[PDB]
Amino acid sequence: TITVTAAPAPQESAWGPAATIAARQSATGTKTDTPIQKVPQSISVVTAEEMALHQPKSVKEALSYTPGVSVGTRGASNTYDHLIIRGFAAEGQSQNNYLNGLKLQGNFYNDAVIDPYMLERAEIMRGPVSVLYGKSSPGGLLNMVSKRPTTEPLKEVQFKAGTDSLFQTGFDFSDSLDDDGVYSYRLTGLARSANAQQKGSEEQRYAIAPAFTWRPDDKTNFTFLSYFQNEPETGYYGWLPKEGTVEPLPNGKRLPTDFNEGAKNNTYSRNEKMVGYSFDHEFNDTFTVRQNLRFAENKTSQNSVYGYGVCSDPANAYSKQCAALAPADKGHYLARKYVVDDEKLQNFSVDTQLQSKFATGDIDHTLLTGVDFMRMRNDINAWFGYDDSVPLLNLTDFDFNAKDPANSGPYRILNKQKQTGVYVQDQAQWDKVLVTLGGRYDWADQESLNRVAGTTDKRDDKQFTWRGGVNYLFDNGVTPYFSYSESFEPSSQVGKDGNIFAPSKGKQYEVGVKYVPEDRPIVVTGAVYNLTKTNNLMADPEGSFFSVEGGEIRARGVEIEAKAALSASVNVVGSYTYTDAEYTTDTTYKGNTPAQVPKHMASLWADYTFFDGPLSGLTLGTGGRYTGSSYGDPANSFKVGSYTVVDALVRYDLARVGMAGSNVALHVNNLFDREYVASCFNTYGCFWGAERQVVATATFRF
Amino acid sequence: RNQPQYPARAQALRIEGQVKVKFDVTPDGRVDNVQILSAKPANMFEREVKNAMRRWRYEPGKPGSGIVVNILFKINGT
Repeated sequence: TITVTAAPAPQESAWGPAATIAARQSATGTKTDTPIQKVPQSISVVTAEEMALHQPKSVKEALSYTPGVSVGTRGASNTYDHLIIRGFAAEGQSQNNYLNGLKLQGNFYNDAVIDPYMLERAEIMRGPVSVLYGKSSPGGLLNMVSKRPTTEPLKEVQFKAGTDSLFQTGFDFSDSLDDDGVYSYRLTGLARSANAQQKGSEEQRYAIAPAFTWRPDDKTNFTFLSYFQNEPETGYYGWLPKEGTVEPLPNGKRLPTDFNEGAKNNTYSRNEKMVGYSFDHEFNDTFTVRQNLRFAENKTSQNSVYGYGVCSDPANAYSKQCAALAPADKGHYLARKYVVDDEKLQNFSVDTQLQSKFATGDIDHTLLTGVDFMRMRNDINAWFGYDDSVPLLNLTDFDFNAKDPANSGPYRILNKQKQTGVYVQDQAQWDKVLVTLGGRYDWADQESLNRVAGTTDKRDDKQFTWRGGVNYLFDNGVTPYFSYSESFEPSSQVGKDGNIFAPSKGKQYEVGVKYVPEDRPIVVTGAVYNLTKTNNLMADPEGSFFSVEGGEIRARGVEIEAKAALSASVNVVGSYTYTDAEYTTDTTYKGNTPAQVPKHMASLWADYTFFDGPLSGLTLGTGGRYTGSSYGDPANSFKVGSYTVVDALVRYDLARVGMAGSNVALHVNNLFDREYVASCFNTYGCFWGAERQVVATATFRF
Repeated sequence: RNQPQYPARAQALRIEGQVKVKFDVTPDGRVDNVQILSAKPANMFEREVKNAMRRWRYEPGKPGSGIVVNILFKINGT
């Protein structure tokens, strides 16, 4: 009968979803909506579109195809989203993660995680960042933007069933409450249950991300972003000796990948609840103001019994239970200690920014000025066990209320962290060149109360950190650049003087080019860098139980990634990573490379969709991830092997049957069920890589 | 009678297609019985159209069932 016809003229958001799997604009590297090429520093953006293709159970398994990031620090455990970016991590198995532009400050065991199903995009920013976020590990920082409301309707429920008794049920609904599309909302939630790859350990999670958006006019937004996630069980998190994993056991056989040195009654709970807003207001072509706030209370309970290496380990030398068996046995006998812990913590944080674009000569300005405030507190009531803490184990429950002062002790700590920083940044573009220049001063006060000792050590820091870079904008896309970035992170440890050490520092120089055309949605990026942490604490030469500052570690290398919508049926993602890490100035490990950080990493994946003929709708994906060999301890004693795993995808688009969008697909992780060890952080702390894992899903976008 | 928004993926890969919709009219202006006859290429504009025929509105009280439209999405060309 009749007919209509449509037209063009584009524009993507840094906080919105990306047109394809190749993000074009980010904001977590300059705190400004900015096209990737124009960013003076390395960046990465794993799209929701991308994620919901591997059906990752966490943000960590979502960063598997991302350069300069090992997602194997704990192997197959997903208790935490712990990353090592460019051979570096925060300190104390702590993580450096941000959500919607604000740090998710954790502590000790209390660290929160956001499920990816609630995420719109997962960004990684490699290299120093104190220039914009304050204290942090040099080279490394994870920022995830939450799904936000959308103008158009969204009614989708998802069903996932997989191996190791996995059951998931999620739903993502979003819509506009009024005709003029001003009041919008979005409700995201899911329930997951599954047995940990290990044995005797399960993991269930229930999380609802309620978010509201108000837009009185068209130069103003206000979005309430809340998130409440409860997990009665977080899964395995124990330790396996290399004596049975990397290296074989005396009998000759190795422990199975589903082994568990734990006790039938180990438990790990974590409850996180947070609420905040993301405000944005444009006063006029020049002044614009933003503000991100959020407060969150999180708890983590735990009754775990982990395993300190086999008896013949230097770690157990002063062990009685161990040291009382025929030497022949010691080789296939595992020591074990435990931990009981109740933690609660609150974390508030606001960040008021003032974006100001103005002219001058032929150069345009994009000046940012802000105040960042952050406060956090975690109350700990833990209890530990040592050496003879728990029965041995060849290669059963466990009374946790034992608390035997002969091999057990209390750990009641109350940590306080606070940090106000100010900063200015100018994104100056002179027709063809873009000079980004900024600085930030931070006042980082910390205080720690040792409840079981009255001992209370505290400290305040004043650190200045800046950054500079240049980007040449070939009007064809390709953008070459180089930049200098600073970083710094304070120490929570005390010295022989009885005072907490000075903040360690991170300097980094980088050179690279980014290809981001206009024609197609492509993003090829390569880079070479040299990052160095200074004043890294090292052992006391005068033999002591205290550490000593004045150390240095070096991270140097190149990394290249590429994501793109080649056709309309082809999508390709890939990268290569080269990391050279080494102790430059250390008291006992000079010339050695830090444990768990691999030298080589590579990844490649592509899927093909059929649009014509019978297979119309079918999509076939396959890929691989290569991880180089690594050292299993600072002493660089033994080495963890190199492994390559393959992933695969099969997805039919039910639109060929009246249901557009909605599809049914099979996801396979580690196709050839490779049996591998992800890494070890020390001779006695190893982790098995994930065994083949199949997930069948049904997505319905009603 | 509004116009359907150009699908992102398409708006990005400079591609196009046509869509055959068949539908009804609820006695008050609105619409109902949304259906997609043919649509080359496959999954790409569907949902985009359904969502566009949501805020549609014209003659209340004079409905009719079974009416085809057929809409085509196009890119400048230059």
